[PDB]
Amino acid sequence: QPEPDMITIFIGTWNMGNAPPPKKITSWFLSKGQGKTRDDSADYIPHDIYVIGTQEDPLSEKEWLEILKHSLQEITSVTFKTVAIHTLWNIRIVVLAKPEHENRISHICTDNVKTGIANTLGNKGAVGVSFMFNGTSLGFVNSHLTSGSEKKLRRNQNYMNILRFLALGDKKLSPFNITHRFTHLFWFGDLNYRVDLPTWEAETIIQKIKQQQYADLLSHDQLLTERREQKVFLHFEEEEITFAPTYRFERLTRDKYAYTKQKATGMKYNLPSWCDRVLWKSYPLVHVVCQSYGSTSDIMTSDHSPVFATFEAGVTSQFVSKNGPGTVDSQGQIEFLRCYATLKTKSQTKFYLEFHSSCLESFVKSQEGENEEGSEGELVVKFGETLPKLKPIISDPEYLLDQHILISIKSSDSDESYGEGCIALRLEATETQLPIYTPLTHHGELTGHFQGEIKLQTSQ
Ligand SMILES: c1ccc(NC[C@@H]2CCNC2)nc1
Repeated sequence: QPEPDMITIFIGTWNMGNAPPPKKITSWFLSKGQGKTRDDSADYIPHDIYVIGTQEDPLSEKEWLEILKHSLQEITSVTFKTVAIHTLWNIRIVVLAKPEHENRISHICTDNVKTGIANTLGNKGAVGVSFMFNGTSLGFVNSHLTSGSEKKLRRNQNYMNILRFLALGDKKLSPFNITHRFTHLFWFGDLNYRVDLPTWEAETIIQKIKQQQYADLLSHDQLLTERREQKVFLHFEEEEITFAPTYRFERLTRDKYAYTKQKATGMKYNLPSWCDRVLWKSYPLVHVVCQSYGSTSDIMTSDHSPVFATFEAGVTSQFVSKNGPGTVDSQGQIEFLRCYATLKTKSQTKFYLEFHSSCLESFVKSQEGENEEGSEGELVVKFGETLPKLKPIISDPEYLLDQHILISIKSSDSDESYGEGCIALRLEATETQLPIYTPLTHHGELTGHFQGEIKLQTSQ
């Protein structure tokens, strides 16, 4: 049986509003309702991996696992295997996979982050799961961020705390947060960003939703506007939204948005909003295609509607040669020419690089670069032709061209990363000098750039 080069992944996010689900939730897993929906001809085809994120989930892990597995069984006639389940308070993630994948999945990690201090520590945060699927790392984060139209800055702070402190993936990648540890990272949940229009406009907003005219509402969606201004989710993607706002509904119908201030809302308005979202970030030049993004219309136990997203995701096989793993393939090398880092830091320390990749036996430390002053104020750290020659474990170009190099630029004084980025080895040519580029981030904020040239030698 050949190993796959593609898999399909289902992502669901549902704020269940502390209520048990209805008896049938199959529309969710079938990507049926409003938005970008899945073709009827695919209904019997199982996804490879189903990742279910809930918020305000009132069920025990056992109760929810039984509903999920039963649902998938009814749709597909496949008994899914549980990869992982992790719950923080009422925030939960479930990962289910087809039984044929059981021995393709390894290195399963789970973690949680609690957001806020004192007052604000008590029910918001994130859960996550990572694992390897053959040669591909996959990470999944379900977050329930701070509620309320006037707390977008809190939400952005919650996001930064989650991507700093959630401990998933390979712990040897010590300079790197979850935004660099995975071939494919999916981040979803009740992100709680709102449509930021005046309260008085509530009935007008409802009118626009009934006409399926979302453009003037999405232009005021706080997640899109905060993303635009590089305040949150830098370098993440989201598929175009073509479904009605998923919050806040009257229960047991979808005919009514419940937006008016009530004692039960802390006297806050809940204008109709896209609270419930799926975003992703994949390494450069890896195949990832969103094939559905929408909301269900027939699941009405909560004041939110479930959201679905599905993806085609490129995967690679575990590689064994006569040489690596356990030695170098002398036929392989990665050389960096004319490289320099441009940093936003005001500090004056020396910097060195670390190169991390699963194509190396272990990470590689460079010599210190030479600091110069940029024309517009900046620190430029020059490496020239001084960077070490990297010695991959396998030289086969069908392996090596699928790999990536993670780069950290570190202070010599503190050994603290000032910036992290990623370079694809999916080059237009081998044995040829070609431009390379990555932005550098730290704690998910832009801190600079790394650019230069690469020269990759493979066995071909
Ligand atoms: C908010 C922020 C950005 C954005 N598109 C630009 C990205 C550039 C790389 N892919 C899309 N859209 C909304």
